[PDB]
Amino acid sequence: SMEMDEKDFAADSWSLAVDSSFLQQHKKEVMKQQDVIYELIQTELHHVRTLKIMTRLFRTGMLEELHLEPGVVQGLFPCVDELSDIHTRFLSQLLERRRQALCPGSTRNFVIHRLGDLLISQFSGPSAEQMCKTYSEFCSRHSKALKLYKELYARDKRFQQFIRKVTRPAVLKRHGVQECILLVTQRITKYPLLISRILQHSHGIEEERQDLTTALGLVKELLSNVDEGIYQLEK
Amino acid sequence: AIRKKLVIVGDGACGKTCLLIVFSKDQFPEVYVPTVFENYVADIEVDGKQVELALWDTAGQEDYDRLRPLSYPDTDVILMCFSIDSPDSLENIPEKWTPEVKHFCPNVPIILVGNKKDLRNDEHTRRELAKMKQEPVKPEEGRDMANRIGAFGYMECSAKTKDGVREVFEMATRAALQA
Ligand SMILES: COc1ccccc1NC(C)=O
Repeated sequence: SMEMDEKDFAADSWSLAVDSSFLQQHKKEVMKQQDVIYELIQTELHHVRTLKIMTRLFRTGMLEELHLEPGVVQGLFPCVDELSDIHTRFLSQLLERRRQALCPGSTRNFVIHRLGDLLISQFSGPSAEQMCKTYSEFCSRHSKALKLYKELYARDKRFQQFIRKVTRPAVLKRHGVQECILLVTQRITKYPLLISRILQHSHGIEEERQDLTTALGLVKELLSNVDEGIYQLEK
Repeated sequence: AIRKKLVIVGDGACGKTCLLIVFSKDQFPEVYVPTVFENYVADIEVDGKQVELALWDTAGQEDYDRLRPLSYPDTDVILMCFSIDSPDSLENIPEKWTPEVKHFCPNVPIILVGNKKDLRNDEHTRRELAKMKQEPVKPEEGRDMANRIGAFGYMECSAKTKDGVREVFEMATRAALQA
């Protein structure tokens, strides 16, 4: 994660992120809609930070510091590069839409009027197919990854030392190997919850209410195929 | 410091997300209540034992029967939640949630938690329930359900007022420690 985005999403809400004099110039329904859009971007930034801890810190750390058997790191961190690519492109698009919405002379005051189009593009066509195929794979290999992690920690002493060492920072308190896998699996089921609450405060522009309804249907369609595609593998 | 895992389960609007948020949050959500909960590792000291309690939510997983069970591995205590302003969510506790929790988590202690206890004497809640020929869940109805499902215990709390929240999570830590 980068300091710039960490500060832009450091506040507990959109109402606390913007200047109080900018906040006071908006209708309460706009403040409420913006609070949920901000939460969607904030949690997507956290999701991408989770995937980067998995690729750079755990996955790459194990290759460069451990003599683990080939294919064991793949079994521990399935499809993490693919997942990292998908969500980093999505975060990039949400972050640019926020920057576009910035008030000239400000780096914090913005109001996003269009979001549904970005959500429709992400959860439709080839991009939705790629997430469907990737989350179906990741979730079918989830239990085997936890079991493989547990075996390695119970039999290898150098693997124990590596884990103790990388997970020592307080910033990684809720981000151990198993926590990262459950965080990733649980991510996709957050989208309908976030999009429905955004849609609830988006009845000002009818093209937006329809766009957010198309995207809500598209995410639920995706989750149903990801759920149907799950077939748990064993160690 | 031992690591223990807590998972909260229950119907859509049982208040499980609000409960996790109010507990993990240093202060109370005065300005914005978040839509979702990611995870949290709490430092709890109960009866002289120092524990690291990882907290997980199943909100959003209710309709996905092959995805939801991925939340269960290595759980040490289950909070089985229902809403006191919704007697229909209590009927689903033994029919839907208990067979699932016992199949995936055999021998894991379950605490049956009645959330939103403040709505028991709320006027709009009692009027809406009377149209449905119903009333808020009585304390003895919750205890009778906890007894019938073989729960470790029964507890009530209000995430809105914070009453009973700290006691639920300390008891969950005690239940997780017992072997
Ligand atoms: C006009 O609204 C504001 C109030 C206080 C500070 C800044 C602004 N406007 C921008 C565009 O930043």
